[PDB]
Amino acid sequence: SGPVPSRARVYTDVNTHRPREYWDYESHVVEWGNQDDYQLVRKLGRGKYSEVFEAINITNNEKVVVKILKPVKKKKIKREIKILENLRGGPNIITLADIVKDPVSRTPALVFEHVNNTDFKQLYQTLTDYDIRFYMYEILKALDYCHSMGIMHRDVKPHNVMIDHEHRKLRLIDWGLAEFYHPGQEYNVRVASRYFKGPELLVDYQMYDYSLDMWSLGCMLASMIFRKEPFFHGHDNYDQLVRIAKVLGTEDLYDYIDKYNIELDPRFNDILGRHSRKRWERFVHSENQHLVSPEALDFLDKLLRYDHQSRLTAREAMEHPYFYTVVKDQ
Ligand SMILES: Cc1cnc(Cl)c2c1[nH]c1ccc3cc(O)ccc3c12
Repeated sequence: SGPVPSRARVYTDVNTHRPREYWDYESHVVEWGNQDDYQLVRKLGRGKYSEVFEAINITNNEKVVVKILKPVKKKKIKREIKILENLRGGPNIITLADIVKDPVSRTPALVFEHVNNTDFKQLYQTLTDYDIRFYMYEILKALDYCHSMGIMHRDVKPHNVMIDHEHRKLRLIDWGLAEFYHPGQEYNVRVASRYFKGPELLVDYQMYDYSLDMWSLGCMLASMIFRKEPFFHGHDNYDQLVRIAKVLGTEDLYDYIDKYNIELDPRFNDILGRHSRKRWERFVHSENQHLVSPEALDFLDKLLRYDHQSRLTAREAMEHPYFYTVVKDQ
């Protein structure tokens, strides 16, 4: 057999000890609420699998968000519902408030708590150094919680982090790509958005884990402190790896793939080239230098590693000196 196997270094056996029904989402029996409780007000967006609306709950008069599914890959339906139910109440995880049958589409409609957020292209230009540290800690709370519950998000991106800046409140949304981690399981590499895909995805390595989410958060951090959106700006999936290699170097890339006995797609032969690892100071200039510190760079350096096993875990990340200046609640 070809590729060397891999395991999460934390929360490894979390699912294997749980009752079968916790992770066996296929068997879950959906509890339906009352569709007439809700009234659609404004369409907020169309995803790949769904349509999203601001609504209002008529029974309590409170604002709500309704995601109406478009079932073509029907398995993801029971998977997402079970994941949000398992995670409900956790820190900075969006609350699934109800599940109703939509009379028009005839499909499930997830009803979430309302969060009033601002556009990230507008918001990621405003964040002071202090505020980057604050919100990063808040994200980590969300990620450690779901990782501890045996769940990987697999789509961390600025779009999926809803932020109420006036109230300094944060929520991690869109659990449509989320999955239960089972040691030794082979996963689909076709997940996450292009700029936020970890090296494991890009080299076709299927036995990945929670550490996928940490590469992603790494990409977000780099874009914030350096003011460069996105940080790794690929034309496509292949060039995306080339973009990573121009920063982290090709020798460490070859070391990664060699450790796991993986073969790069031969398409890379004529496009990858030879690149040294860059020092993080090369991305610093007079416009972003107020967002950068020794601690910020060390922290970043420990998130953005090729080897998914060498990345900081969420809990270790919360232990980093980067977070010392941040006041905790309470
Ligand atoms: C594409 C997509 C998928 N899933 C969710 Cl929950 C959302 C989404 N877009 C939005 C936009 C605003 C939202 C506000 C919420 O309070 C909760 C979820 C969303 C969502």
